[PDB]
Amino acid sequence: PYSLGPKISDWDEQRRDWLKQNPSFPNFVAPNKPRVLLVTGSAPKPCENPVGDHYLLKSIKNKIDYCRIHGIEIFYNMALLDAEMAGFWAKLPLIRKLLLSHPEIEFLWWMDSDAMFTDMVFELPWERYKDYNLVMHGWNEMVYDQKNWIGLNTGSFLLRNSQWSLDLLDAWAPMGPKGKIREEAGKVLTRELKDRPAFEADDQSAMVYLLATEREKWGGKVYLESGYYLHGYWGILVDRYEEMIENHKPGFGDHRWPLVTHFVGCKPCGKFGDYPVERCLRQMDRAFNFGDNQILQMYGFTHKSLGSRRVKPTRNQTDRPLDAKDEFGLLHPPFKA
Amino acid sequence: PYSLGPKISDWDEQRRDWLKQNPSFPNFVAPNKPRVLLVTGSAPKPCENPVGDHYLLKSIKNKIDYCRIHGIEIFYNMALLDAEMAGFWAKLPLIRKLLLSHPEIEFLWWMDSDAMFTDMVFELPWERYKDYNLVMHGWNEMVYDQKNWIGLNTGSFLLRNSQWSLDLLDAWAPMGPKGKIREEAGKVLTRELKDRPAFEADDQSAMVYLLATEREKWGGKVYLESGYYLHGYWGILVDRYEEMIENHKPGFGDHRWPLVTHFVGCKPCGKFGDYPVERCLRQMDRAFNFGDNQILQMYGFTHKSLGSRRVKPTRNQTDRPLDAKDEFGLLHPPFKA
Ligand SMILES: OC[C@H]1O[C@@H](O[C@H]2[C@H](O)[C@@H](O)[C@H](O[C@H]3[C@H](O)[C@@H](O)[C@H](O[C@H]4[C@H](O)[C@@H](O)[C@H](O[C@H]5[C@H](O)[C@@H](O)[C@H](O[C@H]6[C@H](O)[C@@H](O)[C@H](O)O[C@@H]6CO)O[C@@H]5CO)O[C@@H]4CO)O[C@@H]3CO)O[C@@H]2CO)[C@H](O)[C@@H](O)[C@@H]1O
Ligand SMILES: O=c1ccn([C@@H]2O[C@H](COP(=O)(O)OP(=O)(O)O)[C@@H](O)[C@H]2O)c(=O)[nH]1
Ligand SMILES: O=c1ccn([C@@H]2O[C@H](COP(=O)(O)OP(=O)(O)O)[C@@H](O)[C@H]2O)c(=O)[nH]1
Ligand SMILES: [Mn+2]
Ligand SMILES: [Mn+2]
Repeated sequence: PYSLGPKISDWDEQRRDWLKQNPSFPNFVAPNKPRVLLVTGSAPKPCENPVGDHYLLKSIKNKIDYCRIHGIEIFYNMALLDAEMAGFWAKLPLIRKLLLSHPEIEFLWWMDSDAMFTDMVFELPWERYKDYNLVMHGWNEMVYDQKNWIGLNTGSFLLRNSQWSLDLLDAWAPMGPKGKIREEAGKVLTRELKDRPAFEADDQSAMVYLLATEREKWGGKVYLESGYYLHGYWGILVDRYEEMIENHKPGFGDHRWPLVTHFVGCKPCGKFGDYPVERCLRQMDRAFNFGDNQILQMYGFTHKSLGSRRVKPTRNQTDRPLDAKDEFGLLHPPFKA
Repeated sequence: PYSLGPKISDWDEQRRDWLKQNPSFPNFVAPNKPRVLLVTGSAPKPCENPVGDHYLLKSIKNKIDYCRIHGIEIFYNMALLDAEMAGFWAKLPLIRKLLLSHPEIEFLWWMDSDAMFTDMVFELPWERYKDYNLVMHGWNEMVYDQKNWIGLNTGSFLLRNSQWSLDLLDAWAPMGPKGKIREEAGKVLTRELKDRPAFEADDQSAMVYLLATEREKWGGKVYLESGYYLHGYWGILVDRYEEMIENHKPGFGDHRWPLVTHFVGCKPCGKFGDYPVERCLRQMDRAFNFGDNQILQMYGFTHKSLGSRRVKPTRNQTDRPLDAKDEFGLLHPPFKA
């Protein structure tokens, strides 16, 4: 029987004592700002199609820029800690190890390599989650009522460092072990969940199943967020970037300017995906430039067009660089107190 | 005539006034710890060599880990800000823009994309440079007396945010503009420098030519460091990694455990390097694993060998993860207090 590790039951007590002992590493970097670690990664070998690595590179730069502006540290995993938890399941052993290794972390923010920040201004409403331990983009009706396999998304979520999360991780991993375990589990998920195709068990479907069947146990501390695009399905967003630039401005994080554009199904690192490769890559270029225009804007540049690698100035240079106006206050934001 | 921008003559005064008006953004994050922005970059298009992008990805993860440990922020540039300053000259306009845009930065630490951290413990001796504005790996005699084009290295250097640095950039760019200017200046460098082959002018050779021919004006504020490998020629390091693991420990930063392994001449991304690609890439894998071992060992893992992507546990899991601090205290080091 697979296990993520030796059972721990007093983790909240171990954290409490550790923080008391090490006040130089508080779990809240500011009155209402918890210490956050964004976690991502990818397989340690080159992508089967070579350009896949290039889009992982653009992806990590994108996360670097957002995290530098919002004062959150990054960890990029390139190792498989548990041979039985490969693929999308590999983030469960990783998350557990980082939680136990960094008790100063209050929230762990996992983000897929195919997800990209498209709103550089938007800051997460931390106080909205002060009484919850797991935050995912989704809808209650889709998860608990319809049991729809896309009622939530596990490519961008927050997990609080607590005993509740360690147990949640244990209740989530059983369908992960590669082979017959994961295959037979997929048959269950396709049968019990709505609209789910037939394939091996994935971490997202397992979360829906767990929450739909054990709501009394977990639902109280799970926050299904649908007010902003903590996760944003690319298939309905990338085409509207021009409309967003024309009518709106960064900071909304929702349908007016999504926080995250997640390219579910594109698989730029594998050989085939669920969508045309041409559309996937061209729209990944557009999403990257959509977010990168907000970075270059601080420095007086912008991409010639949303699909061009080339940039152009947005204003003449000056011998008085400190008088310029930072439109969205990202050069010296309050997130870097 | 080429110019990096409108002439600024009172930057030291502008910066001081700004710092006084913005105490929340000090230029020293702690006593003798200057605020540092590490800056790297690569061309916006996929690598001519397809797998080259996979090694840019590994290189930036390596910098993420080191900078996370030592509390240093990262900027990853993918834009050609000035069409004339293409190639390795692209860092001059980038460095100027970042210094003028971030007055809170005391030191800008440029680092090549083919340069990798192999000592995760070593912290630069900042106090040693309290009176200097430019820090490069090199030797006085080889630069000033011999005029050797490799007497110093511009792939890993510290540049202080100051009027002096702005003036240096003005005196450094003339040989940059692509075309007749760079090609002609290349002939000047091959004729005036020792052992330089024949090719277009490069930023490193130009720096040597400048400092050797104008030592009185610039030399006083330049520190040519050779006590540790701020720049480490891979050719004399990668073969010794296993010896270092046996005999020494991370923290020395020099011949016993180099801070930076820099794969000059390899061109993992471009083409037509000075060394075989196979030998280059396989040693870059070893260099990455040499550094990555120091990261993974915080969490109880290590690479099976410097040539294997697989990892193995260094110790059994435990229900008391907060009793054994890491061997070098990098989980909670003083750089993040
Ligand atoms: O761009 C288009 C054109 O490119 C041309 O190709 C160029 C290429 O552009 C360029 O990037 C490349 O530049 C690198 C060379 O490829 C590379 O071989 C060279 O390696 C240097 C290394 O940089 C340097 O650090 C190292 O220095 C030694 C030094 O030799 C030695 O004296 C010294 O010894 C010390 C002892 O170790 C120490 O114990 C004692 O205390 O002090 C001694 C010194 O006093 O140790 C240092 C190392 O620490 O030497 C190696 C070998 O030279 O670095 C170059 C810069 O990155 O060059 C290519 C051309 O060759 C194409 O040719 C053209 O077609 C294209 O159009
Ligand atoms: O070996 C692996 C496989 C995947 N991932 C990460 O887990 C996420 C989700 O895995 P998935 O199989 O769903 O790939 P996706 O289609 O989301 O790109 C990936 O984006 C990667 O960021 C990883 O770190 N190591
Ligand atoms: O279009 C480009 C080409 C290069 N570089 C950067 O300039 C550096 C030049 O260093 P390189 O390794 O190519 O020269 P070498 O060290 O081999 O002599 C690269 O590493 C990149 O970091 C860049 O920013 N844009
Ligand atoms: Mn994904
Ligand atoms: Mn280099």
